[PDB]
Amino acid sequence: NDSSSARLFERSRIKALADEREAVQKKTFTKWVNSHLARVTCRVGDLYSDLRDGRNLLRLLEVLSGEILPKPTKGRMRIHCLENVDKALQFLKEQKVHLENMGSHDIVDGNHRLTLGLVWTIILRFQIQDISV
Amino acid sequence: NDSSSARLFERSRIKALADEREAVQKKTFTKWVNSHLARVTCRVGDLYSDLRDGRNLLRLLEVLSGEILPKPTKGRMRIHCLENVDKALQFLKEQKVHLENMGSHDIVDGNHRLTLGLVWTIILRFQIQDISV
Amino acid sequence: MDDDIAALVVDNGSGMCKAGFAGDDAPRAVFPSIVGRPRHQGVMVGMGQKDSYVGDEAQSKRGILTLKYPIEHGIVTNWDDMEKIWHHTFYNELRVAPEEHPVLLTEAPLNPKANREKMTQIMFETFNTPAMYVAIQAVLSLYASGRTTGIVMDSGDGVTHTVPIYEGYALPHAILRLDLAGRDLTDYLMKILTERGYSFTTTAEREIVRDIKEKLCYVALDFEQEMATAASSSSLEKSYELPDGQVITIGNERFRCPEALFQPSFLGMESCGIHETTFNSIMKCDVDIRKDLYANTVLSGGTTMYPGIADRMQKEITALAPSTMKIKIIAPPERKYSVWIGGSILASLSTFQQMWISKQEYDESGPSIVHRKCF
Amino acid sequence: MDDDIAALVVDNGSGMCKAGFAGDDAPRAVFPSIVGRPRHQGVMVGMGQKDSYVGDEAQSKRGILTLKYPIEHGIVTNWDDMEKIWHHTFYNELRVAPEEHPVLLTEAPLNPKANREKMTQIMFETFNTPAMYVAIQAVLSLYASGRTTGIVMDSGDGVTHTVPIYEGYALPHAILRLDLAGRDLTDYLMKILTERGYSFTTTAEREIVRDIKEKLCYVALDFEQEMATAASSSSLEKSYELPDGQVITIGNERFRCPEALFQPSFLGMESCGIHETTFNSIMKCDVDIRKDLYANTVLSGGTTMYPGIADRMQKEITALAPSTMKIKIIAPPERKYSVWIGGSILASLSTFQQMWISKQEYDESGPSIVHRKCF
Repeated sequence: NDSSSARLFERSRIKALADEREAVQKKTFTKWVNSHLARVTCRVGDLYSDLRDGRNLLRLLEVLSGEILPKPTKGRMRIHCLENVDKALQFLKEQKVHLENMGSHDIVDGNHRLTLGLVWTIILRFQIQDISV
Repeated sequence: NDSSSARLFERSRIKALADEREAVQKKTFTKWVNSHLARVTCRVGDLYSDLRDGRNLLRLLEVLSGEILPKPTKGRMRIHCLENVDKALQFLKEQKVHLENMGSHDIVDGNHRLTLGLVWTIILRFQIQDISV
Repeated sequence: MDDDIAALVVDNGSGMCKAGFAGDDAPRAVFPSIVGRPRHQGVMVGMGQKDSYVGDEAQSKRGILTLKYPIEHGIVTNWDDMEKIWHHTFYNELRVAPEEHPVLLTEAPLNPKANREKMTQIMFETFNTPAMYVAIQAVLSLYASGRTTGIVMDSGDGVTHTVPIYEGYALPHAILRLDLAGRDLTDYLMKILTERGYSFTTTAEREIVRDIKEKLCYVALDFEQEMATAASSSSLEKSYELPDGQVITIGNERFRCPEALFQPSFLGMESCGIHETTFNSIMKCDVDIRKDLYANTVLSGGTTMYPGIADRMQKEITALAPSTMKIKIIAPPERKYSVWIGGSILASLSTFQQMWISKQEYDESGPSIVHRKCF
Repeated sequence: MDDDIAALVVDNGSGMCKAGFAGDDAPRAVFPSIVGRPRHQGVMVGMGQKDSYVGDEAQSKRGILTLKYPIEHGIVTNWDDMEKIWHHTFYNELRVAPEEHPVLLTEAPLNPKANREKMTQIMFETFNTPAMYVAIQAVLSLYASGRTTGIVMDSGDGVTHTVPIYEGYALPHAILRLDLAGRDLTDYLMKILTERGYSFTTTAEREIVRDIKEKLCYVALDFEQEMATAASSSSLEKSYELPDGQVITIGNERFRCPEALFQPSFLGMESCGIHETTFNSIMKCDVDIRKDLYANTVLSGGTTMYPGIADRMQKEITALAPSTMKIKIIAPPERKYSVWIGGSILASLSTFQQMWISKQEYDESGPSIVHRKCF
């Protein structure tokens, strides 16, 4: 009746297959975003920290769409960061990237599966929908 | 729990922002008043001393309104100066510049934030209200 | 297949969604089939709007949020929320367009007809699915069990089944679904935990006492003797801790909660325990092949994850069936997940790869050909 | 913004007004919310008429003047005197016309409805305010604390609060205001200082013993042991000096005065100390998120400026809450001013810049839309 410890092994391999996905996928995004944020001369060695503020995700959306997005207050504080990603989410819900756990705090916290879960949905609506210029 | 010494720093910057206000504002008044007291050939290098007697503030109000105001007794003494500013305050309460800490002794003492607090309210009721001619 | 065309297997069982590509041994996406919706208001400028939290993030904000299964015991209640856990599945775990993939779905048998054709439709039409297949749960758990003979008992989060089989041939009249699963036992655990004074009137803590249950609450092999030694609490009592930091102690309330699986009078229905239900299935079966149903009782599902089940089973169908012969029960690991895993290997079989409801197969022909392919 | 349109943030807390433009880190205007009115007559020809001294000049002539808060614990008592400290704020510190600016006001929560709509009206109508926003105190102190999770305890001069929050979502039923602040403790200090023979029957010296309090009177970490060693006066006794030049000595009267924050029976009410009030707020909260209220108790306000508060807090909610987990308290600098500073950065956020009560929004629609925007 040993499905429990087998669940401790399986779920470790659930997210092992998801990390083997999300890391190569993060580098798909990484060379994809450094093909774009290099227009504004920003280089990404880490999605989860560079685009963490939201304003840097705003820089990406200003590159991809070739447009301008508002840059509200930023600093140390949480509200500083959440507002910035709430403008990114303003343009991303404008681009119909839903709030299916693709969040403000998810970018601020750098949530490994939803920061990439947001911006890979940005890839799945850049080469599908008009996040491009 | 260090809001106290941080208050010794903050309040120094409270009135630092207020002095960066009130000095440029004093020169706003200074070139404004030397654009007017030059009609009676009085030059202002210091609001807080030139218009300190009240009679010199009375000279300004005689210029701005283009009118005549009584010049009561002046000298060394405090009452000499307070009476003069009490005629200025007579014409300024006539012009609805209140006595919200915009005082006789405030002009006589040359209170840095209320001498300018009076005469900037004179600017805020010259270009708003009819302290002009 | 397999990151190519790559049939998406998505086990939409109650309580939990489990999704991955074809051929995957592990559903990379596992997260609760829930939608978090805020209850109390918040005046904060710059705050996640987040009207609709979905799935596993609603586990994070359980206090504010109204936790809600979009599905109920295989029957899909809320279709757009069902599409929220779907679109989150396909764009935040599977992270891919179903617009290319077949979507090997999983569904409960003896389903009213809208929950097949609309479960397929919102795939075909809101998503695009060039192909797909909604699928019976217990058979796919037999695909990970990999056998063709016996009777499968899939108690997921919502529904316990008893689905017989004999060398590929199923006996439909002998298939019996039943509402005895983890969603039910936590309500029984709710009413039986408050006799100690612990009330949890919020779904947030319904899942937490379900977590108590999925850890502590095993099945009494013999019941009223475990209640007899529930007089002297020696080991039956144990300390649990809350996310608040408070401590529970539960004694007998452990084993009697999943006894409602075996004595549903603790819930208060007509329903017999799961052992009489598989036994009742074999009443409806054929005397030649009824022997092979005894020795091959298969277990499956998330509620079947508990200790003390299968030995009580071998005891009790021994009491029920002819004990002259053998009643082995086959309880493999990953029995919650075997439903999905056997689907993830079903799509690998190329004969199944002609058994898809393709796109134009849905569009021009019908939504009723879903029923012609999925039965 | 910022000397342009430039939302005026004016923290009209009891005891002290704190005002500056949007974006300012320092409220250039800080001065006591008082109005000085002369008591004794004076026959002197040429003397400041000055019927209504206002604000910080009344600190200069405290002997003659009747010092009077126009506001009482967030509830505005005298509206024209409220307009005196306003018009002095706007023409002698901010030195500008509100006729152009939004006025980001600050107000206590759980406010009777006139103190929102009339606080807004005398702005809209006596002044002109093209826009404005009265605002809850503790949230804006969380804006300078810059967080979204925990519980904020804003004890200004008049009201202590306990305002919970969790990722932008507040819990309104768990919000608790209370009258335990600097205005109260100086009355307790008055009744407890006269046992040494020092009576101060004038508001002039109520603020001076409040000044004693805001310097000397800390919070006993443990109380009755500091009273036990109040037997042998070694350091607890200290010399203070008056503006007259007289000397005080206070020993135990130091720590027990803000113990009324923690044991309001020294005042003599039902009220528990502030630690039981935040603990009582977390009684009303949700077991998932109650953990994040423990480790994120935030401090704010002018009465919270005293030593020994926050360590007594971590001691006592440890005594109250599950000590299995952690109870950190976050007491940033400028906690009297964080209420204002976080407002001075709130107006900077352009999403907030659509959350203003504009002029015609007040005029044609209602004074009750103030309540629709400010809650």
